[PDB]
Amino acid sequence: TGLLDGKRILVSGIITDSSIAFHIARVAQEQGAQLVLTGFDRLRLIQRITDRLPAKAPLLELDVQNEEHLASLAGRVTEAIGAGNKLDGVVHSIGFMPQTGMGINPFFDAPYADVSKGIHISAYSYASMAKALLPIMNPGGSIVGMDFDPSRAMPAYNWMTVAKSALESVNRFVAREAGKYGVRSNLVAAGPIRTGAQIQLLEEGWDQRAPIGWNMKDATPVAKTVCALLSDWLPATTGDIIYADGGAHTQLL
Amino acid sequence: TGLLDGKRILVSGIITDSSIAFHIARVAQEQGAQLVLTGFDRLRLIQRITDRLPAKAPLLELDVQNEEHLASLAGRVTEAIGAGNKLDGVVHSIGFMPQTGMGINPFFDAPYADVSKGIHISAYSYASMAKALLPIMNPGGSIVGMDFDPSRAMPAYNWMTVAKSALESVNRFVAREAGKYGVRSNLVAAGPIRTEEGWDQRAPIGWNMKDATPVAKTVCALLSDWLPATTGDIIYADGGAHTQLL
Amino acid sequence: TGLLDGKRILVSGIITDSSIAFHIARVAQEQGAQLVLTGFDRLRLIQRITDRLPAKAPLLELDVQNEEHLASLAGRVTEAIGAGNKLDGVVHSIGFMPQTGMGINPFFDAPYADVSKGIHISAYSYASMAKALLPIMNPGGSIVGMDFDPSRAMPAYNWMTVAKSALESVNRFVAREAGKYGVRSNLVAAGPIRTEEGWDQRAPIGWNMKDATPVAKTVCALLSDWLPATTGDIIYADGGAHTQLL
Amino acid sequence: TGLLDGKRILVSGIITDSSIAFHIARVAQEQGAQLVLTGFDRLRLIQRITDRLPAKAPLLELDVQNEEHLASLAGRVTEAIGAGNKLDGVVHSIGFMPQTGMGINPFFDAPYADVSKGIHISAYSYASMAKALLPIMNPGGSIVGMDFDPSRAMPAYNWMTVAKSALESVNRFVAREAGKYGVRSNLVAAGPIRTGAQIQLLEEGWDQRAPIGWNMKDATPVAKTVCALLSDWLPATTGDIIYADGGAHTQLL
Ligand SMILES: NC(=O)c1ccc[n+]([C@@H]2O[C@H](COP(=O)([O-])OP(=O)(O)OC[C@H]3O[C@@H](n4cnc5c(N)ncnc54)[C@H](O)[C@@H]3O)[C@@H](O)[C@H]2O)c1
Ligand SMILES: NC(=O)c1ccc[n+]([C@@H]2O[C@H](COP(=O)([O-])OP(=O)(O)OC[C@H]3O[C@@H](n4cnc5c(N)ncnc54)[C@H](O)[C@@H]3O)[C@@H](O)[C@H]2O)c1
Ligand SMILES: NC(=O)c1ccc[n+]([C@@H]2O[C@H](COP(=O)([O-])OP(=O)(O)OC[C@H]3O[C@@H](n4cnc5c(N)ncnc54)[C@H](O)[C@@H]3O)[C@@H](O)[C@H]2O)c1
Ligand SMILES: NC(=O)c1ccc[n+]([C@@H]2O[C@H](COP(=O)([O-])OP(=O)(O)OC[C@H]3O[C@@H](n4cnc5c(N)ncnc54)[C@H](O)[C@@H]3O)[C@@H](O)[C@H]2O)c1
Ligand SMILES: Oc1cc(Cl)ccc1Oc1ccc(Cl)cc1Cl
Ligand SMILES: Oc1cc(Cl)ccc1Oc1ccc(Cl)cc1Cl
Ligand SMILES: Oc1cc(Cl)ccc1Oc1ccc(Cl)cc1Cl
Ligand SMILES: Oc1cc(Cl)ccc1Oc1ccc(Cl)cc1Cl
Repeated sequence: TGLLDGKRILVSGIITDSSIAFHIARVAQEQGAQLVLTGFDRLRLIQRITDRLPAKAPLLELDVQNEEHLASLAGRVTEAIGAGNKLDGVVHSIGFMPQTGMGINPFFDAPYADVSKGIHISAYSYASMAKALLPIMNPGGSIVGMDFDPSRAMPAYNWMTVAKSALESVNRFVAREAGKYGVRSNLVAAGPIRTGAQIQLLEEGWDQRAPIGWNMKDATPVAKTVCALLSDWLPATTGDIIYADGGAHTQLL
Repeated sequence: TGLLDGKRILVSGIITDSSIAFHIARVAQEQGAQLVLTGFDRLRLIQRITDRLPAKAPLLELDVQNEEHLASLAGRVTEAIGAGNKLDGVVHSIGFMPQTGMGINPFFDAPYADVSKGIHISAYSYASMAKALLPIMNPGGSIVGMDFDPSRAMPAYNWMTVAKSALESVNRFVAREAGKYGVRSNLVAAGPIRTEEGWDQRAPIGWNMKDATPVAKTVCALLSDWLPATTGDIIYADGGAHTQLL
Repeated sequence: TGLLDGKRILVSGIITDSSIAFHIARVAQEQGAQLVLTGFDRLRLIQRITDRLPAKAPLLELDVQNEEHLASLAGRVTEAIGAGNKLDGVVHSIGFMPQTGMGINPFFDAPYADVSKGIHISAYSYASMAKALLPIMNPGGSIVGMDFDPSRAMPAYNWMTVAKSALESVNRFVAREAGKYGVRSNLVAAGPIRTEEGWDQRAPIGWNMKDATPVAKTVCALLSDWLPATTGDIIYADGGAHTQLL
Repeated sequence: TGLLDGKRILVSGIITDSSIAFHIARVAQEQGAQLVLTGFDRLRLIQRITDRLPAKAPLLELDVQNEEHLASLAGRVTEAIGAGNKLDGVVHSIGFMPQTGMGINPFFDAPYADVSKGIHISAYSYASMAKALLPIMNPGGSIVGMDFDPSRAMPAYNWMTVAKSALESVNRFVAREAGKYGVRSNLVAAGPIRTGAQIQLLEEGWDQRAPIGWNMKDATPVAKTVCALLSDWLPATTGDIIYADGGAHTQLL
């Protein structure tokens, strides 16, 4: 028997097989979880991608900017898992920031519409997804979104850092809401995962700072962590952040 | 001599004489600073308010959602303080969240359009004001914005809390940029001011919500040369409350 | 199959069946783990308590102030689980502060001798237990100690709070060392357990002080292979309370 | 007129002219502060050291392990500043950890008696000094101790890191006590100050991470910060930590 046996879990954020949500999905199904999956735009592609998953799973469309997608999302899931059934888990692995706000572009050159669009997608959508889905979730359930420690500024990450700080603050509020349904809300703050010279420097220090090391080619440790929060072995943790970063954020040098 | 003697400081955010920015300006002027002041919509009203300060100061219009007010800010400021002169301090004391994402409204019912507008005015504008004014600031200078500790979730504050968390993240990126200019960037996270009961109890030294002067003082401390090694950071002017659980 | 199936786990700190360590052990045994258990002074009494667990387990004496109990611990553990075998988990659920530095006594009136003894038993022993048992642990293993969030000051807890702050600092240094062994080291910061009212109110999911099982579960989660990328860290088993201000 | 005019301030922790407390003393006197100074053992040396200070100041003996020194400390200060006078400021710049617990020695090889002695001197003494001195302090007053950010483990620092975490937790409690007298208690978390290859790496990254840079040969920025807290321009901050580290702790890379 597996970690997530009989639990019905919605996973968003699969675009390729390198996506963190592919591995979360992969590992959740390995542990006996019944998935519903959502995707944004390139649906034809992600049909073939999610076929490379261990088990079959209905695939729905969900642009988190789209207001019709959100209002219909409860009924579409319910149809997909069968009326009378409910979700025990929800995975948010969605994030986007335009290259105007992340990377080489100077922090001060990002226009607000672009920053606004990235904050919409990477932080606010955690609330509106929880809002869509909370009415069709069982007590004991668990919502989990993906994070990248924003405690300190770093190069490149720029406005995506700022989006992740907003996400964290959003997580604490969603938990207030989720808790009235007896449902937990947490973030997994992951280390860098391989989905210019400066960026190599960060990733390098990550493995060096990590007391147990950090392999950027391996997404499984993060998938596992998420399934831990989706399981029942972490039942008194909510509003919170769990770090799957090799322990790097706990070490200065 | 005064704490800010001979320093030129931009003070944004006066709308009333209850405004934190008003007391900051008042104290900065009490301590010898030369101010330039900015105002949003009600210019005539705050002209009447800004006439209540100890000393006179130029009043520029600044709506931080307005791209033309931003790209022209440097030039307008220069004209006020005189060419060749640069600012030594900038006060961001601007916030706004529509009532749809702050108050009695449930946290899930705030439209993005409204939360995006609040985050624009409360967070992103700390960066775009720095962007504008950094070219016209002196080495050793200081940019300070107003904060309310968002490390934990709380009733009512809702998406403004989310705004403040973003500001804190922005402040750390603004100090990256500011440092290229020899300039500092810090936040004062202040207790609740009457522009709560738990706040005063928790505060080891106590907390008066009817007094903004202790907060104004902490801002001025940051605008001076007595905290020259702190940037990207947050000074808590809160009676100590956030250091205490109960 | 069980969560800890086939894993050998040291559980320290049982003195009663109200002890957090008792429920941890009970749950680890419910989930298929093989235990070795340690006890301080009252060995016969906890023999009687440890007979109340689902499955039987060897009971070693361990006073962490005793240097001879430490240097002999590895050898004694090996003898219990059989040579060639190594532990996969270690539970530090030991704390003590004399009443002179925890309770009604004022914070300034605790002698150092008493605070030093409490910090010895509550903090430094997390390191010396790791020091002892690291040589006899398998790669992929996990060391977990018990914590109570000390990030803010609070009445009564006093110098035990200071102990817990030191533990947290020690845990981060223990994970440095543990990592050389492919082993993890983390703290569970738990809510108040009946071995407060504010705690349940703040907890978004609620907090039952009469139930230690949700905390025991979180410990077991850390002893398993489902959090393999977390070390030097703190998991809060507190109903979410510490994420909420009011 | 200066920052600290008419304020009577006790400064501990001068052993040489490179000490952070020499500069705190130096800068406090420059700003019109009336000092009382304490020292540990080598009193003859620190008499000549403190002569190189701008202004004269009574010099008392204070071993913070010594229980007689502490119980007599209020009366000795009072004699030194004149009966009826009181202290407006107190500076704790004391720290020690034996080399068994700090540097090359493996973390696990430090014996508790040594760690216990370093924790006594670097953390517990902040309480017992506040205890000695609080009865002879004016409302509006300020106690300030020296800190080195312990949020994360780093090499070398080892058990001194642990001592500083204890200090921080102690600061939050002293503020509870100090507040009944209307006196603030804060820490200045300073960057590294020049008072093997690995240690050079830390100091280097400090200046690199510091958005405004960090000069390890210059103690004045830290002295200034302390005088800020000793002044009246930070009157609603207590139980707290101020970082004079160039902004380095706010930056990952
Ligand atoms: N990649 C890393 O190093 C790592 C580390 C920490 C955190 N994270 C976070 O994990 C999450 C997924 O990361 P990833 O590396 O797997 O990225 P990915 O590019 O593989 O996946 C991101 C997903 O966001 C989806 N998306 C974008 N806009 C959307 C919209 N408008 N509506 C619905 N979906 C939308 C995309 O379709 C995509 O599947 C992100 O939130 C990311 O910030 C990743
Ligand atoms: N009052 C409190 O308890 C408290 C506590 C902590 C932090 N703060 C912060 O202090 C700052 C000022 O708050 P205050 O209490 O003086 O409130 P206030 O209402 O008096 O000031 C807010 C100011 O922001 C200005 N503003 C709004 N939209 C603007 C725009 N688009 N462009 C330019 N200016 C705009 C307003 O005109 C006003 O002067 C804010 O950042 C607020 O978040 C307040
Ligand atoms: N009860 C709570 O609300 C709570 C909350 C958070 C954290 N904790 C932590 O959980 C851990 C265990 O607490 P508990 O509530 O089960 O209390 P408990 O009194 O049942 O357990 C404390 C244990 O420490 C042992 N101990 C004391 N001195 C020792 C020594 N010198 N050598 C070896 N063992 C020694 C005792 O024998 C006892 O079994 C402690 O670390 C405590 O700080 C407790
Ligand atoms: N040096 C740095 O890079 C730096 C950075 C951060 C924090 N700090 C802290 O600042 C403080 C002073 O540091 P420094 O670099 O000036 O060191 P320093 O060696 O020059 O001064 C340390 C002082 O502690 C005193 N002392 C030791 N044991 C004592 C005792 N038993 N009783 C009374 N006094 C005793 C010594 O006499 C000495 O004057 C320390 O707490 C240190 O940890 C220093
Ligand atoms: O958060 C992240 C952190 C890292 Cl180190 C790498 C990738 C991350 O995730 C993203 C960043 C930007 C955009 Cl547009 C989309 C995604 Cl999915
Ligand atoms: O941050 C704040 C904290 C508190 Cl206790 C009270 C008011 C605050 O600030 C605001 C809240 C909403 C809007 Cl529309 C404008 C401002 Cl200035
Ligand atoms: O950490 C704790 C937190 C709480 Cl709410 C209650 C008890 C705790 O733990 C202790 C306190 C004092 C002693 Cl002598 C022994 C232990 Cl185990
Ligand atoms: O805290 C410190 C931090 C740094 Cl980077 C350098 C020195 C420090 O201070 C000390 C460390 C050990 C001992 Cl025995 C005495 C003192 Cl004064």
